Amino acid sequence: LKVPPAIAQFQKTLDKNTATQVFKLLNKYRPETAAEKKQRLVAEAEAVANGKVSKKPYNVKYGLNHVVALIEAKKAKLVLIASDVDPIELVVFLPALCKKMGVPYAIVKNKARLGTVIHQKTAAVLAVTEVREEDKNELASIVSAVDANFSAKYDESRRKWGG
Amino acid sequence: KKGVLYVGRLPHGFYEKQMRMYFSQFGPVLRLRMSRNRKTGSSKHYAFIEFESLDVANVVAETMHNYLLYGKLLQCKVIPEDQVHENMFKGADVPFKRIPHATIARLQHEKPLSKEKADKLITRHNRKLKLKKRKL
Amino acid sequence: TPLSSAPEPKRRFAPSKHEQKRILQLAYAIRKGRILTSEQRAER
Amino acid sequence: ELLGSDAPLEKVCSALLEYESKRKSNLLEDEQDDIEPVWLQLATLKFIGNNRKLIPYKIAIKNPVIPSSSEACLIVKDPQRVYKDLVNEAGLSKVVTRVIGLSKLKAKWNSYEQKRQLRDQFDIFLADDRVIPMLPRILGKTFYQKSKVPVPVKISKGTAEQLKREVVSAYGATYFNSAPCSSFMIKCGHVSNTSTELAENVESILQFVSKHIVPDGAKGIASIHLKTSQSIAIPLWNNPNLKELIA
Amino acid sequence: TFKRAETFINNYRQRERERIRLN
Amino acid sequence: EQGYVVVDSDKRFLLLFSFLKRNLKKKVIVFMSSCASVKYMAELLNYIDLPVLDLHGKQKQQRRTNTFFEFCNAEKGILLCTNVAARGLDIPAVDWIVQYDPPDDPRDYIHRVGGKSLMFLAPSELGFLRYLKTAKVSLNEFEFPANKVANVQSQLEKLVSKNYYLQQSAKDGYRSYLQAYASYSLKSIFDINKLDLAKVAKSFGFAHPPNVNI
RNA sequence: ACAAUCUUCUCACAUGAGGUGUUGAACGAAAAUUUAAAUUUAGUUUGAAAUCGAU
Repeated sequence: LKVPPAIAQFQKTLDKNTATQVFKLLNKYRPETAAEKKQRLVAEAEAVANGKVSKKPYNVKYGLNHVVALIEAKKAKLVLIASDVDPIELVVFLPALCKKMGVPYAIVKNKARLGTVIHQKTAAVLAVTEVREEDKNELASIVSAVDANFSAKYDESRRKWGG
Repeated sequence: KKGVLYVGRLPHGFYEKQMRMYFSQFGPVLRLRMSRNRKTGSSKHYAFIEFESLDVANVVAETMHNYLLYGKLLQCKVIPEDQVHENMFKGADVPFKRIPHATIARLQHEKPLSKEKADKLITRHNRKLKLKKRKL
Repeated sequence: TPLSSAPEPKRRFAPSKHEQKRILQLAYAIRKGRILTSEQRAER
Repeated sequence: ELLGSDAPLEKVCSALLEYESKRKSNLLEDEQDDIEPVWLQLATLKFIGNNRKLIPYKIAIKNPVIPSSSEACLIVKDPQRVYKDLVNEAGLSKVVTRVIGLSKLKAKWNSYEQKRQLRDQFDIFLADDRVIPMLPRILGKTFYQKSKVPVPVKISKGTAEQLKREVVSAYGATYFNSAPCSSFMIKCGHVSNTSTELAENVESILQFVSKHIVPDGAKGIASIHLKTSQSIAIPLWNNPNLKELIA
Repeated sequence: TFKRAETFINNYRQRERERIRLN
Repeated sequence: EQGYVVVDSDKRFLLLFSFLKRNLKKKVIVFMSSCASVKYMAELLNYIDLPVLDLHGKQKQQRRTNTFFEFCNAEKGILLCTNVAARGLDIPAVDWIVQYDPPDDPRDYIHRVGGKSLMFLAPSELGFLRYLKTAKVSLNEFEFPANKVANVQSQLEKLVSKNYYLQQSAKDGYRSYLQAYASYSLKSIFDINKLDLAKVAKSFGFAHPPNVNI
């Protein structure tokens, strides 16, 4: 059946090769699991108790409201959108906002893969804002790859009434 | 006919034999011409390789084009038949085995010259020095 | 330009006060023996 | 005197300096103290080098060639805080513009553009002797070939006096990397150097070349010529016994 | 099963490194 | 007599930093269009190991007089102040005088000058050069090769995002720069619409413009 | 299985010797050499850029 172009985007997801390369980078900046965060904090509690400067955390940013506001501030370098969100109403505007703010973005396959990155069951969207200087040159590669396999590719197919 | 192809932005270390094997996995290559320096033999990462079948090249190009391999986007573009030439097919599927030119010059320098050869080697060196003096 | 006209707060540049609160009450539980310490955890 | 039982210096240097000055022929925003470098071409009867060596020779000279205003970048082993603290303690802030650890330098900056930017961000590049061999890697032709030969400064002691002496020695010594050839070119200084200073610097370089560079010393040397960046290579000295040595 | 190109380049770089390491 | 350099807005800040680096051992004074800019640049330069005196301090008039007086006896140094900051003050013997932002009183600028003078102008605001023709004031141009201009921009914006107070100074200075530019009189010479906001934001240390209400 | 061993220093007595590893393409100055091509090599450009040129 005929489909609006606002929903037709989510059928033309990211390719197999590039999506793996996104996740390979993301896996370096997974958020700390609640377990070791308890262990990491208790190390500082013990240091405070007996007797006594850190650095900024570097991870991926997740959550629908969190990610939208990072885009609306143009703090997001890369947005990744799960193609099979339960009520599709949740991210049908995200490609529009991500194009409006000039934030490169890609519609990746499955939401459980993104959830595993953030130690959650399901992650509806992820955003990469800050990356350590070691991988700064690496990130610019995928942004070009997304710009080549999602923006150069499709583009016109993003506007056609799907189905 | 032959599937002339000329990929771009080939990642470093993509050996021509390795590239041919990877390409042959998708489809056999009629020509496997690889770029190299005139003397150094250093490849320019130009995969000007002609496939066995023109249609096979198109199918291979569609998958290979814009593939992020080793951090570089595989800009695989099928070379047009008009663009492909006999000189382009010249040197295809051949290794650019470079002899040790640096050692050859060193060996030639180390090569002994007889008294007559040394005089022949000198030749007009005094005249050249006189010519240099005349220029000065 | 962004949309957030509001000025950037102090939280995003200072060490987190969420853990600094959690750290303090963890020192509470360490001092009074409520929770086993890290060195106690290893030997236990 | 040691080269060919004669010292045709000074007068040759003065004549070259006069010729360079004679051959003279907005800029406020493009003003610099750059001067015409003095390049000396030395001819030997045998191959001085057999393989490329990416290590400049610390040819100490009385008159330094590198301007003191040049920013010096030091590459030292981890941790960087210890090396940075010693640099601050020694007061080499105006000399040591930035010190980059070996692990940090190789990892943080890897791209050709980033390496090129870092290469042009420092006028003088210096490397610690502990990790001097790694300089050819993580730099590539963007440094090794683009006129960036790190100075092998010995800073393993981690002493302020040792660092100051090494920094002063590096500033006062010319740089020249040995490569496989029977000939070599050495930068003897700039046009601003005095004729006597240029002659003294040339003699020290020639003495150093015959000592630690030329396998046969003065005997293997065939001819010596000196010139500017565009001047003619006037032959400072030629071996008179080279005819018998060649045979 | 099909083989990805980057798999072979890994082998190529290993061969170059091994020759240097054994040199 | 008036010297001008055709410099783009993005490279405007970078060029001046290089200019101060080359002439560190000379007496230089830079005029900009904002007191907030004066605070920002002075804080920024002193934070990148470039000690610079300024006419802002803690917004204390006594400090401004003391700083101005100290610069008078000092044969070398770099000072920052606005057009109104030096409006009426006696200009001492200074080797280098520079107007960073376009003056809000062009007819007072020509009267004030009447060392050597420098103009920092965008490539899209050359109408001021034609204004000098109508002013019957001689002029000259100074060229600069962009290769030797230091690209510390990679480290600059990174420090701004990392630091808080430095960031707040930049945005307030950026907002004051845009408002002062919007408050200009010679609209046929300096137009806010013609100037590219993205390039201006790059000069302040921002990769992206901050969201300032007009 | 886009994962692998490119050394974060050694030996001899503050001194000597040693560490064998470098993207590609394009632009370009004049030198010393070796038996016309070959070695070194000023000074630059660049998205780890690329569409024949292999000697």
